[PDB]
Amino acid sequence: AMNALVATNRNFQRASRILGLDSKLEKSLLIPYREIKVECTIPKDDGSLVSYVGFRIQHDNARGPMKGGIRYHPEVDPDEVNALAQLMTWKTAVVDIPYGGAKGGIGCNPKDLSISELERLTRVFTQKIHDLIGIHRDVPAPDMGTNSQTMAWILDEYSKFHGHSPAVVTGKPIDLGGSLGREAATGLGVVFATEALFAEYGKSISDMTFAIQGFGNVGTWAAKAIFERGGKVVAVSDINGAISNPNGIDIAALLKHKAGNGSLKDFSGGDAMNPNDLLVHDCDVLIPCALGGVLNKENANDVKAKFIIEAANHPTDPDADEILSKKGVIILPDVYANAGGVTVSYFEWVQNIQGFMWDEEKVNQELKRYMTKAFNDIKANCKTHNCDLRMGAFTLGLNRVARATLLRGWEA
Amino acid sequence: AMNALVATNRNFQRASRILGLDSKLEKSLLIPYREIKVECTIPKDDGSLVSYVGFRIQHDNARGPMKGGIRYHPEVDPDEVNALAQLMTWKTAVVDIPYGGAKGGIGCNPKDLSISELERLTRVFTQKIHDLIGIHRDVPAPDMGTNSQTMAWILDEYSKFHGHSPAVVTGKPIDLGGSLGREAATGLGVVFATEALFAEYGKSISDMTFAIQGFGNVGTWAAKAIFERGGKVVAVSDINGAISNPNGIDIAALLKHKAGNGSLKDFSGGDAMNPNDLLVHDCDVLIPCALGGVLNKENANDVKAKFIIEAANHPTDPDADEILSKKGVIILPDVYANAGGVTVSYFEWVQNIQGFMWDEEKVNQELKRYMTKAFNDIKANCKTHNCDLRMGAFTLGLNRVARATLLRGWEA
Amino acid sequence: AMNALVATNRNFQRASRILGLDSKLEKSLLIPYREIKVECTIPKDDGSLVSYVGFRIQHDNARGPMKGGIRYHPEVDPDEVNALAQLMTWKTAVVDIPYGGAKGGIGCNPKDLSISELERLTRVFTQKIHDLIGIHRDVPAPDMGTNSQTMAWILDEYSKFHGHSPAVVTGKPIDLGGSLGREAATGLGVVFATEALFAEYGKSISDMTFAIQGFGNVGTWAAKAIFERGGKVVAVSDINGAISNPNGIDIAALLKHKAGNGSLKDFSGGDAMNPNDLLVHDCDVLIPCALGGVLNKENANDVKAKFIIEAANHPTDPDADEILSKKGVIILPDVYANAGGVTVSYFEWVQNIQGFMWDEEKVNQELKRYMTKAFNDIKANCKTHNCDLRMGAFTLGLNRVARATLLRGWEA
Amino acid sequence: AMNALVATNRNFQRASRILGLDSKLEKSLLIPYREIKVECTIPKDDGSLVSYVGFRIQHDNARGPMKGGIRYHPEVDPDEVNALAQLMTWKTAVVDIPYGGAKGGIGCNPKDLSISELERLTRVFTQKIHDLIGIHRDVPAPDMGTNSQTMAWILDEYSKFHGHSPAVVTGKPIDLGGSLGREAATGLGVVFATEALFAEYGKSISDMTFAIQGFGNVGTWAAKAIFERGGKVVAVSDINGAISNPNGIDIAALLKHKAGNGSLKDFSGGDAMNPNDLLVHDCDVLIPCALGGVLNKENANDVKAKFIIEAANHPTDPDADEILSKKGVIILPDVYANAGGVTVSYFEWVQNIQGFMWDEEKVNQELKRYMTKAFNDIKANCKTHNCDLRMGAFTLGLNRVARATLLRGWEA
Ligand SMILES: NC(=O)c1ccc[n+]([C@@H]2O[C@H](COP(=O)([O-])OP(=O)(O)OC[C@H]3O[C@@H](n4cnc5c(N)ncnc54)[C@H](O)[C@@H]3O)[C@@H](O)[C@H]2O)c1
Ligand SMILES: NC(=O)c1ccc[n+]([C@@H]2O[C@H](COP(=O)([O-])OP(=O)(O)OC[C@H]3O[C@@H](n4cnc5c(N)ncnc54)[C@H](O)[C@@H]3O)[C@@H](O)[C@H]2O)c1
Ligand SMILES: NC(=O)c1ccc[n+]([C@@H]2O[C@H](COP(=O)([O-])OP(=O)(O)OC[C@H]3O[C@@H](n4cnc5c(N)ncnc54)[C@H](O)[C@@H]3O)[C@@H](O)[C@H]2O)c1
Ligand SMILES: NC(=O)c1ccc[n+]([C@@H]2O[C@H](COP(=O)([O-])OP(=O)(O)OC[C@H]3O[C@@H](n4cnc5c(N)ncnc54)[C@H](O)[C@@H]3O)[C@@H](O)[C@H]2O)c1
Ligand SMILES: N[C@](O)(CCC(=O)O)C(=O)O
Ligand SMILES: N[C@](O)(CCC(=O)O)C(=O)O
Ligand SMILES: N[C@](O)(CCC(=O)O)C(=O)O
Ligand SMILES: N[C@](O)(CCC(=O)O)C(=O)O
Ligand SMILES: [Ca+2]
Ligand SMILES: [Ca+2]
Ligand SMILES: [Ca+2]
Ligand SMILES: [Ca+2]
Ligand code: NA
Repeated sequence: AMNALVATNRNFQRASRILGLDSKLEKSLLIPYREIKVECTIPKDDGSLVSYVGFRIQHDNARGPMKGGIRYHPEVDPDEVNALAQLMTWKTAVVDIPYGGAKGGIGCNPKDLSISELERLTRVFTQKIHDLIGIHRDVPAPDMGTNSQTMAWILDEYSKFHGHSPAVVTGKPIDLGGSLGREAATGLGVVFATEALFAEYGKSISDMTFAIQGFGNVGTWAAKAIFERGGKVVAVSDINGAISNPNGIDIAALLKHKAGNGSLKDFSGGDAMNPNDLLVHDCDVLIPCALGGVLNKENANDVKAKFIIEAANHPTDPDADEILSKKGVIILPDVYANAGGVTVSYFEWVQNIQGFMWDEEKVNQELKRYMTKAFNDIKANCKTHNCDLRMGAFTLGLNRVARATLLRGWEA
Repeated sequence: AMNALVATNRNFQRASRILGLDSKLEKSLLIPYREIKVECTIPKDDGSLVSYVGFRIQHDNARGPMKGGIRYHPEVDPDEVNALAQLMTWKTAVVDIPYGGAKGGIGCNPKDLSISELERLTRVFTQKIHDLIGIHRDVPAPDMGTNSQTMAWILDEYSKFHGHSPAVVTGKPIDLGGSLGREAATGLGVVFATEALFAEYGKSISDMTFAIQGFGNVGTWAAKAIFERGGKVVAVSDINGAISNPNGIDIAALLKHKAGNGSLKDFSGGDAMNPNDLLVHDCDVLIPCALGGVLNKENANDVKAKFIIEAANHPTDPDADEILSKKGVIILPDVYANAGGVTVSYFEWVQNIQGFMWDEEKVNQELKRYMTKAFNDIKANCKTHNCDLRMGAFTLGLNRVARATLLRGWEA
Repeated sequence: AMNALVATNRNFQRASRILGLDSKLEKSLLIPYREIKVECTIPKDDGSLVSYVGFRIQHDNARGPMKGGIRYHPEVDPDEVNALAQLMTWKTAVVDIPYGGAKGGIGCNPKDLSISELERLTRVFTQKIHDLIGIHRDVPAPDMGTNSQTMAWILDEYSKFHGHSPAVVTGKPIDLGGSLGREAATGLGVVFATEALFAEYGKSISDMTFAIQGFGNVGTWAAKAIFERGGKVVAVSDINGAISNPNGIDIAALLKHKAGNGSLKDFSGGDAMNPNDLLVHDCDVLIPCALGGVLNKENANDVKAKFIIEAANHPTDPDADEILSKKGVIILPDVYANAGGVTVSYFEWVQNIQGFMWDEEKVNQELKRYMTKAFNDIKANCKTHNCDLRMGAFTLGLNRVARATLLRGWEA
Repeated sequence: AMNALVATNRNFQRASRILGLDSKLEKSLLIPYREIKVECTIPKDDGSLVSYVGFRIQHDNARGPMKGGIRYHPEVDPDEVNALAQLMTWKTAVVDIPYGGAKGGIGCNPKDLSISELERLTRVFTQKIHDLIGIHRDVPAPDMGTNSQTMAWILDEYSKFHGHSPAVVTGKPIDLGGSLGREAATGLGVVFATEALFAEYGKSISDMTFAIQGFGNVGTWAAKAIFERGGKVVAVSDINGAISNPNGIDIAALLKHKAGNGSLKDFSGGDAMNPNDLLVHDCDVLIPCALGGVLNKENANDVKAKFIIEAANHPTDPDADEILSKKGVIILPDVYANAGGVTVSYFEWVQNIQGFMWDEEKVNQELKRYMTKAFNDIKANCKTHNCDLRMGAFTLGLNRVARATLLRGWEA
């Protein structure tokens, strides 16, 4: 793959030149507000020590408290967390929620840690960054390798230092102040975004076949919402294998099978498939829901889809963007399509601060309102600048951050 | 009387066994988070010193900031405040408001103190606990022997240490950020709770006679709400005496007489009664609205009511529960029936942190909604466990607190 | 044994009557500033939970930050910690160090917990009281069942909440800011106190035989300091056994045996004896160095010593005091004789605050100066009030605290 | 040449291996406590923006508040700051002052910036890190490109956020709480260290010729102190040129020349010299006083000196260590030889806490005592481990840091 931060900076530079941003402002907007790397050392269950480095990149807070998840994944590194944090700054601005961008992570493999070890690691990480995050400062959330239980531990340990602070972290369990709809939000939002795009062509999800890479929090709920809107999901992969069915996979049955600890390749309602063949599978629509950088100069020519919906963060690098453009492929960008998560996190934060929770229908209605407005704004920018969808979104968010930055000023 | 904490712990033990709680979880849930006892010394108006001991027992905060009133009464002691604080943990969970449980108090008799002395004592108590309470930590309120003027002093003294903090205490005067409906909330909620129970029997308040022990914040508004629904209030007592009328007392006239500094025994619309005969008075419904432990093994066999509505905290001890069960008496438990006060306190707190107030119709509609949902949940819980109303409520709240506790976890 | 707080309060009342304190002042001085009880729950090494109640009693801060140790012992309870905290208030005032009194503890048996469990318990206790202690607020230290390693964990955990705070706790390891001389300070000060007393009779430590109950931090260093000054230590006990030698035990050899995990009853340089006979052993001087209340009305009549030096806190109850007085026994009281520990803790705190350390010769020279001045002040007070040594010291401390209290005043 | 952090980590691994440190302890000690990178953007005098990245690497605080300077230099980058911060941890431990290690910097070139721009940049950097530093947390100081005026601005800006905090930074101007002797301290300590080393051969500074690379705060005061001890300084260089005199340079005259804005090349008391030939000059003693890594695999074979005194931080990489060892060259390591600056910074910090300032002789005599004891400790370590001087110092410091770390423990 191309370096994640090289890739994201190329997109940033391209969006800057479209806006004609002042080069000094551009440099400021590139540099993160604050990068934090902390030692995270815990005792394992047997008493022996293990040490990790935890990252929290606080990229920009011009538009509000910083926002973005925490990734537990062995390939977490500073370039990846910096790219993801920068993308959070643009994404929060695309959907126009009052947040800036941050991201955190620990280079561990959760499969290799017991649940008590994962809890200790999460608490120690929180101890090491508690003074640098906060309800109006920087509010984490899940990402790959973390979930609502992880967020419970963050809330619990943070609150020892600062009092009960439900709004310090989102994606919480419902019974600890979480929001109805947040578990499903990213996948649902991907489908709202996809519906909005397809309507421009006079088409619907039910007209299309879909291939999905990754089957975790994003991939499961995306697949479910696609299936319920009549889409034909013809292939699904995850880290362990994959399953295909040209007639469409019964996603309801597939999810039930997964919840029983079944593996994709063993699902009886399709054919086991090599997961290394997922991205080049025949389909109308490809939805990467796992790692970034997976569409690159080596495989972009072999993509068969006419639409790519970026549910994962930065699945497509700029070399692939160019190849896929010349192939006639249309790419709905991450900073729009996957923003349902952070948008419903904003609603969770609002409910916590207000001391009163919303029903799930109100959460999703507001989510759809935000995704609809953002798409209309992206459309208008694409027309103004005669640019592609990625740049329509990137320039929309970049300009909103630039405006707030310029209003705040530069004197000491 | 039975020791209050022995009594309340016996009920906790019984509810824990119905739920099959793990014994180590049970032990943690019994132990208070933090017990605080502080010297409170003031100059009296003549300059001489008096020293009191103030309490704030913080029992459990798994479900949110702790909540519970402050009692000024001569029998305030550690066991009583611990029992009350534990009941707040279950009560907040029964009505499903995002609070844990706490309680405070001072062993004094307010009638013996001037209004300037009460103010000094209140401000000194606040000075001694300010660092332990807070909007998102522990939020007091009135109880026996305190009122909205007490809360105004707490607010005012607390705000010297932390800035304007209206949400630090509830039961405030309207002109200092209090909620419409809060003064009447506990007594009105008692009547909503009672109507909900009686509907299960195809009966209304207007079918019944009522005897009420105590005639302060809870007893007055309960009596008023009963009277306005056609209930016959045939006996009322307070510390100083009692009055009866088997035809029903004109509660509007009784309240006017009280407001004029009249004594119950002197009311011309009834007959003076020995207050010691109140609990055993001939009535359909007995509502204790004063001290706890007043129904016990020595008088329970003499109760004539078929319903007991626990407006007071813990008026019936476990020995009396058994005796009254064998008499066919139905007891609507404190942790449900009197939760209207803490419920509207939640609404007050919400109005304060949100910086915007509600009208009284909204307050009371939501109070009714919360009291109805809780009763319906208690009923279902009774069916699930084939248990009495007390255990239906106690297990409902205990289970919710256990669920939050287990999510939060145990590592340091 | 008499209740520890009943015993200590009887002494307080006796001293108050000697001074003629105003009854309202007296009542205020008795009541603790703040009593704290906190849940302390940890996972054991096998993951199962254990729950303890931790105590910090903050008795009085009129003269400065509160000071006193943390006891891990199965008989720790509120009465014991209240008595100990009150004694620290008088003791700090007897030696005229600028501290008030406090004490903490957990009712546990350290021998039944692994070293990792003891660390987690210590860290959780610190998390539960961190907001209540502080360099200028309340500074803990060791007591029975805790040591410098315990203090290292308190320092380390506290510093996560408040930054590096070496002066928040004393008795630290040298490599974490501890003071030279602090490990030996209580036993050495016992010897300085004893030498001051014996000079009044024209006697030396080398003239006397000694029996010592307890052989931990206080007993080992006391025995060593006596041995090195030619005193004959004829009996030593601990919780598992006892050893005697009428010619004097070779304490250097006894300590080496202890350091090799030997038991007292097995030491080859004496005869085994029943530890239940230690306090009635023939000797000139009896030094209790373990639990309180061990000299009581059931054994005081059989004591054979002419001098009792109270190294332990409150080893002699007031019934035993009277019996022993009538036997001609002279008792050098705890609040003077064992104050070397807290005095060198003061020096440790000063060194930490000043940022540089003293050598051991300077520590011990200053310790001797403090113990000499205190004894001279005690003698003077005994002459003024024609009272015994205990009351001379107790009234000296109580009067100093009363002075500071009256200067601070009582208005809000 | 070699990467600064690769180099320093090789030395750490070598010292770890000598000590036999467990791999899990070794890994923890390598990882910094906290790495911080912050945007520092200011308006230039003409109003146009410039943006820099500022660093504060907090490597280890086991032994106390972290300590280390701030470098303004165009080659400042994360690897350099990390290496320097790690060296501060070992250095502080070598001289046995109660500090851990940190370092900061900004990748600017001060010659580019006006004095008002340098002030704004320093103040903005302070605004960005004030929450990270503090009297008992992390105390900065000068380094390359900064001076006492830089420290005045840090103090002034920091104090807006936290009140007057003289001890938050050392190297301050004398008129704002600085210490006499601090300006000259690093160079004077270099000479104390050198005198101690040469005494092991029965030789003195006055027996040797010297070449000095760098002529700033370290190089000028090192040159002056060597000159005043009869040393023959035959060559001196800085960034702009160099000067040699085989008969010895009149350093007093050279320092007046420099104070007159003269360049080394113009000095009439010498012959101008290519500065690229400084390190290979014909001398007995080479003293690097500028950048790190200047002695490497490319030029170590060409060094003619028989002694290298490391005044600069990490002037010699491990490839050159091996080459020079083979040529019989003795290298006195940075973590010992240049520790006079941080030692007198410790004295400055103590004076600020004490509230009174020492005379210069007291400072320098105490500095000499610290440098003499450290050298004796190093020699003992070399003998114990049969290792070179660098490892004698590195293991002495590393062991002290390990010991404090192990005392503190690992549970959360
Ligand atoms: N969770 C959110 O709220 C959210 C929001 C927006 C975007 N995202 C992005 O969506 C992506 C997925 O996050 P998630 O929350 O679903 O993570 P998750 O940990 O819940 O699941 C990740 C899934 O990807 C699979 N996967 C991992 N490596 C793979 C590989 N090499 N090939 C195929 N499958 C692989 C895993 O097996 C699993 O099915 C990430 O890029 C994340 O940053 C997440
Ligand atoms: N106020 C609230 O919001 C609230 C909420 C829930 C439950 N409660 C409980 O309701 C009960 C009453 O509290 P309140 O707020 O009305 O107190 P209050 O001080 O306003 O009134 C107390 C009343 O009880 C009477 N009383 C006291 N001792 C009595 C005795 N021995 N016999 C008869 N009457 C006696 C007093 O004379 C007075 O009429 C208490 O158990 C309290 O904990 C109060
Ligand atoms: N450590 C201090 O600085 C300090 C200061 C002043 C006073 N004190 C008091 O000194 C006494 C001893 O404290 P320590 O620090 O030496 O404790 P420690 O835990 O170091 O040692 C306690 C000793 O007492 C023995 N002991 C326990 N129960 C016993 C029993 N039933 N019979 C005989 N011996 C028994 C133990 O076996 C052990 O030898 C306590 O009263 C303590 O409060 C301690
Ligand atoms: N200042 C202190 O207290 C202190 C303490 C210990 C060690 N050090 C180390 O000493 C070294 C010098 O620091 P300083 O305070 O003297 O810095 P400074 O900014 O005062 O002076 C640096 C000097 O080095 C010269 N120089 C720069 N680049 C050069 C090059 N390529 N070749 C030759 N000369 C060059 C400059 O011209 C100037 O003479 C650094 O490694 C620093 O980390 C400084
Ligand atoms: N996974 C996310 O970080 C979610 C962030 C949030 O909910 O705050 C994302 O990539 O958007
Ligand atoms: N009196 C109460 O404590 C009410 C508490 C509140 O309103 O917060 C009660 O007993 O419920
Ligand atoms: N063990 C002590 O509490 C010592 C207290 C201290 O050193 O601060 C005591 O009993 O004096
Ligand atoms: N220049 C230094 O950082 C000294 C810092 C200090 O004086 O604290 C160094 O490299 O030692
Ligand atoms: Ca920026
Ligand atoms: Ca508990
Ligand atoms: Ca008191
Ligand atoms: Ca480390
Ligand atoms: Na274990």
